Amino acid sequence: ELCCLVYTSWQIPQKFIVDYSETSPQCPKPGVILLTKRGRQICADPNKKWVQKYISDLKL
Amino acid sequence: SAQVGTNKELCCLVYTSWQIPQKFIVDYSETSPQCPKPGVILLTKRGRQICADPNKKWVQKYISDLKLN
Repeated sequence: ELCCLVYTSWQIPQKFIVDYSETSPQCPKPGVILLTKRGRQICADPNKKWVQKYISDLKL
Repeated sequence: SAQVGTNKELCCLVYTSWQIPQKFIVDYSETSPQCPKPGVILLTKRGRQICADPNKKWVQKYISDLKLN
């Protein structure tokens, strides 16, 4: 059910991101949800290199 | 609004089940064109949201009464 419609243009500083979630493949759009230290859940574009770079390291 | 850019924040997934008393609504806003179903977000004075179906007569009436004054 949970999906992204608008992606953030804010390249959230990596150390302000505590985790991320991927959205269902049934969503019309692909999306990852970034969770910030302030507890916001912010949709971001997985086709964006900066988002991909954060995910690659956030896994470590 | 913990959520930013998601359907749950930009769409009406479930309308109010009942007609709201008119005194509560002072404004409204549109939902995303990407939403699977129609919806308008009605706004209370406290800045709080109630999702509603634009196809309802009372919804159109409420909005019209606000705009025409």
